[PDB]
Amino acid sequence: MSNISLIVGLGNPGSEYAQTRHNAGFWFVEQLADKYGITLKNDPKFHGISGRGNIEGHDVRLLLPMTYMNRSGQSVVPFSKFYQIAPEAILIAHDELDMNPGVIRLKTGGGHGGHNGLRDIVPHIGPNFHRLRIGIGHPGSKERVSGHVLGKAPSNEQSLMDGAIDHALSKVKLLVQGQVPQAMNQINAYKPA
Repeated sequence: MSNISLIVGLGNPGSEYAQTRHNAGFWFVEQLADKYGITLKNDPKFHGISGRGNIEGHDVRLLLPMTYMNRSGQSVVPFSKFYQIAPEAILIAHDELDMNPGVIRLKTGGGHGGHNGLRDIVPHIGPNFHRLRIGIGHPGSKERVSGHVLGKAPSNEQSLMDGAIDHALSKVKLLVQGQVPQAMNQINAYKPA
């Protein structure tokens, strides 16, 4: 198994989106960046904010597309292509409507599952990258999906998601060191408090 060398977090730009569920992927990556002291800088060339540094003895790049969510591939695709990073060395963190807050899963391969950021990336790099699916809950009806993902979660749900994000954070070491099956067991085993 490939070491993970590029971690992407999906979301929308601007302070009006910063706290919305749709930016779960940004939360995980911003928090990872600061855990390891990796600086995220504007990288207009690749339509995003990005950084690079040592995480647990491996050199990792971190990317947040600034394209808006549905256009995320306009940053992820040229960036991974420019640094010749294979999909199998990519982890993409993203909000997951199909799992509750406090649930988190590592998945390798498969399609976008309706996620409009992943929809914009699978076509161009293929599906064989890893995903950190951060459960955000489903509001109970298709009509309310949009106001849900584009909405700020209440405190209780936010704690659960943060709890799940902290757990995955503690597993990145396995991920960057190539132990994906171990990481998968250990991330996927998470249940809150």
